[PDB]
Amino acid sequence: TNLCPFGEVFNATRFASVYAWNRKRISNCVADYSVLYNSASFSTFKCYGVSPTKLNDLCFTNVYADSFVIRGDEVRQIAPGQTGKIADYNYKLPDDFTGCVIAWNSNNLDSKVGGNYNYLYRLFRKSNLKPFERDISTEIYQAGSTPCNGVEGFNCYFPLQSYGFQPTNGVGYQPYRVVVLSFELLHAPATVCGPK
Amino acid sequence: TPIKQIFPDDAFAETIKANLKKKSVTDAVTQNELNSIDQIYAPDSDIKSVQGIQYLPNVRSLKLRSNKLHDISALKELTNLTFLFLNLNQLQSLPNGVFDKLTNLKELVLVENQLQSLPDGVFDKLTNLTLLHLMVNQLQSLPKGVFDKLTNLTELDLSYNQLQSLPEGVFDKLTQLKDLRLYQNQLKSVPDGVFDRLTSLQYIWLHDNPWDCTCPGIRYLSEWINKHSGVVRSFIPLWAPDSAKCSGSGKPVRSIICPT
Ligand SMILES: *[C@@H]1O[C@H](CO)[C@@H](O)[C@H](O)[C@H]1NC(C)=O
Repeated sequence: TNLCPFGEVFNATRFASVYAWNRKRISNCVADYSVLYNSASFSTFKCYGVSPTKLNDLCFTNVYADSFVIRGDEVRQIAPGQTGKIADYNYKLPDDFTGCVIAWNSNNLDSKVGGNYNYLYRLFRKSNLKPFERDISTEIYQAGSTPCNGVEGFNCYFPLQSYGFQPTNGVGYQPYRVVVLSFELLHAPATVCGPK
Repeated sequence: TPIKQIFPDDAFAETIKANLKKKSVTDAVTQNELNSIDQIYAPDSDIKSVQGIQYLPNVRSLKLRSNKLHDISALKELTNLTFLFLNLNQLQSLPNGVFDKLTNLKELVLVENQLQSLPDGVFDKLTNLTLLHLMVNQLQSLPKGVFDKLTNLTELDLSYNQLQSLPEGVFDKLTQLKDLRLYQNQLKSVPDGVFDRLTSLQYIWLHDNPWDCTCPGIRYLSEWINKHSGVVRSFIPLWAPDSAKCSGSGKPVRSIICPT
C-alpha cells in the first residue's frame, strides 16, 4: 500500500559516480511507472523484455533502481550486449536483461564552469566486468610487466579519472543522469504493483 | 567446398564458431558462411593468431583484446573494415603498409600495447578516418607528417604515452579536429604554432606533462592557453585552463608572462 520511493532516486540532489554506482532495493509498495513514461522528462526510456505501456499492470517481487552519471554519448552503452569503457569497466547489463534504462540531461545540475570533478569513471581494468558487478577499488593499474607497489609512475596509472563536465560542452559531452530499473519475480509474492 | 580450422589458432577458431553458431571447430563451413561475417568481437581472449581472417572479406568491425597475439599481418586484406579496435599488450611492431588497403576505415583504436615508434606514412591511405586513439602505449616520438593525410579526423587521443616532443606542424592538416588529448606524457614543450590551424577545436587535454616554463620557450603555450581557455578540458580536479602545470613550480602554464 505504501508509496515506492522513486522520487528519492529520480530527484536526489546528488547522484553516484558510474564506477561506484548506487543500487536501491524497492519492495512492498505501489509505483506509478506510467506517470514517468508519459512525463516527457526523459531523453532515454528504453525497456527490454517488457513493454513500458504495461508496467502499472504487473507486479514484481523486487525492483532494483541503479543510478549514476555518465556522458551523453555513453548512454548507448547502458543496454544489453554493448562494449566500451563504461560497459566493460563501470556498469554492465546482462544479455537477458529485463527492465528499463531511463536517462535525462543534467547539464544544469552536474556541470560547472572550469569543470565538475565530483563524477568519476574507471579507465583501466584487467578484465571486463560481469553483469551487475561493482568495482570500487582504487589500486594502481599495471599496464606493463613491472610491479607498481601502490605508487604511480610509467605504465603504473591510477585507474579513475574525473569527467570534468563543463556547461559549454556539446550534448554528447554533457552529463546525463541514468536510472536502470530491474524487474525481478523470484519465488515469493509480488509486493511491487502499479496503482490500485 | 566445406572446410573449417581455416584458423589454426584454437581460441580464434571457437570465436569463429561462436560467430557462425555451430557445435564445434570441426564443423565445416562454406564460403557463403565466411562471407556472412560482418563483425568479429573477441573480448578478453587468449587468441595467438588471426590466420584465416584474410578470407572474411565483408568484415566491417573488429574488436579484440589478447595478451598473447603479436602478429597482425592477416588484417591487411580486410578492405571493407570501418571499425578496428585492438588491445594487444605484446604488439611491438606494425607490419609494413598494413593499413594501406583499409581505405574505408573510420575509427582506429590501438591501446595498451608496446609500440615505441610508428612507421612513416602508416596512416596515409586512411583518408576517411574520423577517430584515431593510441593511448597506453609507449610512443616516445611521432613521425613527421604522420597525420597529414587524415584530413577528416575529428578525434585524436595520444594520452598515456612517453612522448617527449612533437614534430613541427604535425596537426596542421587536421582542420576538422574537435577533440585532441595529449595528457599523461613526457612533453616539456610544444612547437610554436603547433595548434594554430586547428580551427574546429572544441576540447583539448594538456595536463600531466612536465612543462618547462622557462621564457621564451613556454611563451606560445602560455599565450595560446589564455586565448583559447574555453577549449581546455581536464580529467583531474583543477580549474581546466590551469591544469597544465610547470615542472618544479607546480604553477599553471597560463600564469607565466614571457616578454615580447
Ligand atoms: C520528482 O520525481 C517524480 C518521479 O517520481 C517526477 O514526476 C517529478 O516531476 C519530480 N519532481 C520535480 C521535478 O519537481
